[PDB]
Amino acid sequence: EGAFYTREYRNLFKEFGYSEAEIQERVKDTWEQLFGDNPETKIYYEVGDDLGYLLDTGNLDVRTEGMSYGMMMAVQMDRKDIFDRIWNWTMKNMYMTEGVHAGYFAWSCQPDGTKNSWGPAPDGEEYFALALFFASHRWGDGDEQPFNYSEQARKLLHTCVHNGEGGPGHPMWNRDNKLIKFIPEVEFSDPSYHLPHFYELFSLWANEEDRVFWKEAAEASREYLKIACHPETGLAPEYAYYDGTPNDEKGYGHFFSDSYRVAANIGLDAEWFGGSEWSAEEINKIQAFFADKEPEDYRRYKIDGEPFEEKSLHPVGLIATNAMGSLASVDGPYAKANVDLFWNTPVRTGNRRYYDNCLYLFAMLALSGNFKIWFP
Ligand SMILES: O[C@@H]1[C@@H](O)[C@H](O)OC[C@H]1O
Ligand code: NI
Repeated sequence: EGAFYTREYRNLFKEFGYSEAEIQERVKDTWEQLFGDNPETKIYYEVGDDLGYLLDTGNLDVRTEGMSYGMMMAVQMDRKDIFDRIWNWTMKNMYMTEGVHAGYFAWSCQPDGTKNSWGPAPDGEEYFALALFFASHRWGDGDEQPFNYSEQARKLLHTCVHNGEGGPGHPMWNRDNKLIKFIPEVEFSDPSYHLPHFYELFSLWANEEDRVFWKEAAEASREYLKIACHPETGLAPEYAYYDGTPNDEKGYGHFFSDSYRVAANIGLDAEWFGGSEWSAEEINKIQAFFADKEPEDYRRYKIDGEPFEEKSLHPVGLIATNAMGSLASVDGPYAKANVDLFWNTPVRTGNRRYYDNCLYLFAMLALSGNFKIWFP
C-alpha cells in the first residue's frame, strides 16, 4: 500500500545499504548546489526581496516547467520564502489575462519577465496546482493574493477542465478521454505529462464539481501509459497520439528528454498510491534496456530500442529518472544498480544542467523518502 495510506515513505537509499547520515547530507547538498550560491551548478536565482526563478540554462529562458518544479521543490523542503519568491514571479510575469489562453501561464519568458509566447505548457499547470495545494496544507492560505494557495489551485484546475465553455479558450484535458493534452489547441498528448498520482489528489482537493472527473483522469492516464510505453523496451515517446503511438511530425516521437520523466512518474505514483504488476514490469524493461549501456554513450532511441547517432542531451537526468523508477520495483533485478549509479553521479555543471538537475533533485527527494504528500 502506498504512502498515501500508511503515511510512511520508503527510504530506498537506506534500504539499499546507504547510511541515514550520508543520505541526509546528500539530499541537503543537492539542494544547496541547485538553490544555494553555487554558480557552476545552481538553477535558482533570487531577485530583490520577493522574487525568484529557475533558469533553463540551455535556452536562456524561464519556463513554467522550471517554476512549477521549483515550487514543488520548495514546499517539499519547507522553504516558503523560496516558494513565494518563485510563485510571485510566475503570477507577475507568466499568468496571462489576455488572449485565447487567458487564465493559463505563458510557458516561456525572458529573465526580465518578458513573455516569449502566449502559449502554455500543461505539465507546468499541473505542477503549480499540486505545489499550491501542498503550500496551503503546510503553511496555510495567505491573506493577500496570489498567496491564497488553495484558492489559486482550485481556480487553476477549474480553468484546465472547463475552459472553452464560457469563451474561446481550450481545456488542457480532453473531456471525452480524460487525457491531459500536449497543449490546449491540439488533440494529442505527451506521456511524461501524465501524473495519475497527482490527479488522485486533485480528486480530493479540487472543486467538488470536478472530483469525479479527476478520479477518471487518473485512471485514464494509467491505462494510457500502458499503450504508450513500448511493450519490449518500456520506452515511451516524447509526444504521442491519444491512440498511444508516437507523434513524430516534428521529431518528438522517440525516447528523448521528455520521455525520461515517465519512469520517475511511475516510481512516485507507486510509492504514493501503491505498486502494480504493470509498473514493476515496466521499470524492469526500461532498466533492462539500459543495463548494458554506458552513460557517456546514451543516445536518442526509437522506442523499439534502435539507436540514433545523436547522444542524449541530458544523460544525468536519464540516470536520475531510471533510478527514481526503482520505487515501482524495489526487488527488480536492476533496481539496486540504478540507485547506485545515480548515487555515484554528481550534480551536473554546464549550460545544459537545468533539466538534469531538476530531475536529479526530485530523484534525490523521492529515493530518500522526502517527496511526500502534504495533507490538510
Ligand atoms: O525544458 C526542457 C529543456 O531544457 C530540455 O533541454 O529538454 C526538455 C525540456 O522539457
Ligand atoms: Ni558524509
